[PDB]
Amino acid sequence: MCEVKGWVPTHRDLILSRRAYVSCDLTSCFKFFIAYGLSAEESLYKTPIGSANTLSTSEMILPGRSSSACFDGLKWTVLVSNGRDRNSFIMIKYGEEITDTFSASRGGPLRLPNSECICVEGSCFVLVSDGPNVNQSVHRIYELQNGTVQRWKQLNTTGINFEYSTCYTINNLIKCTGTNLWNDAKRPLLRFTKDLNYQIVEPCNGAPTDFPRGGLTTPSCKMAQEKGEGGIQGFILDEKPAWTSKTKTELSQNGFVLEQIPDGIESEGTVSLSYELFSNKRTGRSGFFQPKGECQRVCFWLEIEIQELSTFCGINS
Ligand SMILES: *[C@@H]1O[C@H](CO[C@@H]2O[C@@H](C)[C@@H](O)[C@@H](O)[C@@H]2O)[C@@H](O[C@@H]2O[C@H](CO)[C@@H](O)[C@H](O)[C@H]2NC(C)=O)[C@H](O[C@H]2O[C@@H](C)[C@@H](O)[C@@H](O)[C@@H]2O)[C@H]1NC(C)=O
Ligand SMILES: *[C@@H]1O[C@H](CO)[C@@H](O)[C@H](O)[C@H]1NC(C)=O
Ligand SMILES: *[C@@H]1O[C@H](CO)[C@@H](O)[C@H](O)[C@H]1NC(C)=O
Ligand SMILES: [Ca+2]
Repeated sequence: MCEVKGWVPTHRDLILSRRAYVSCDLTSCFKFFIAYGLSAEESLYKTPIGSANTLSTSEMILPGRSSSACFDGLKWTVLVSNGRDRNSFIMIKYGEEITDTFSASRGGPLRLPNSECICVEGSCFVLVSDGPNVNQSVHRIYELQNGTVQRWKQLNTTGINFEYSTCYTINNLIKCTGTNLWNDAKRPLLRFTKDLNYQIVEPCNGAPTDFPRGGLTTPSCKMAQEKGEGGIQGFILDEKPAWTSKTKTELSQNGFVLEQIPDGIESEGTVSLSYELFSNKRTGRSGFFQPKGECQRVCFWLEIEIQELSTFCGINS
């Protein structure tokens, strides 16, 4: 059908930025990011993908410290979190209007994933996390329409933590990669549908892809507990073939390696093809985005160190 058989690069008064990601409308793609100062408060800004982030090129959206954004074919849905603890909240804008809010249920802070949310046939889906401790975190999928919350589903994530969710959609399934900041150096995976049925699975190989992490181990569908605490946003293309991604080694954030696994992420993890990128550059967060115009496209963004996003897109059938 539409196997991803490789990846190619597609993009290579300054505002200081963190938690950036990419999202696209029908013609163009944007960097959404949290601006926290000037190369001489915290607010979601947006900039055309070809430009540097600067007061002249970047557009302020709303105050906040995490975010998500997605285009539904008609208008932008944007979410930001702000406030603290039990008074932490998320606000949502649809086009130019603020359309909804909700507050923390489990002690806060409310946290958005800092990757694009996923719109399918006018509904948009976003993962929201809550809870003050990574060892007792709560995660919900919120379904939106026109920037208004229609419903949500809290997930059973007992025994894991699922932060920094980065998601894509193929064939009206939505698939997200999580970062476990508590007790796993492998990345938890989420699969869900427009009806909010879902499955959470663990990679069954022996090569953890979080940073920090331990060394390689025997393949199994067990969690990789060694150096499981902490983590950084990243992605796994959860298809057949699957593709994993990680720093070159567990000792350094240099480099970025992509590995193709034809039998999928729940198999023993035999690699058929690998890439090595950015060999002597420090790399950071990574996540999915999907441009909008046969097979559905999938791309990824990656922080590189002065710290900028590069983007790569998948080549299909
Ligand atoms: C809530 O989920 C937990 C853990 O489920 C496992 O990890 C999840 C993140 C997800 O990936 C699931 O697909 C995984 O199974 C589950 O507890 C686990 O249940 C399995 C058996 O179904 C056990 O083998 C496993 O030891 C257990 N893990 C832990 C950490 O407790 C919960 O289901 C269950 O509660 C436990 C205490 C058992 O009594 C079990 O019979 C009961 O169904 C699940 N809670 C609910 C209400 O479904
Ligand atoms: C959860 O982690 C926190 C932070 O380190 C710790 O204070 C607490 O004891 C842990 N709680 C449980 C249930 O183990
Ligand atoms: C969303 O706006 C559309 C216009 O595209 C309208 O037809 C629809 O009823 C709205 N849906 C909700 C849930 O408000
Ligand atoms: Ca981890």
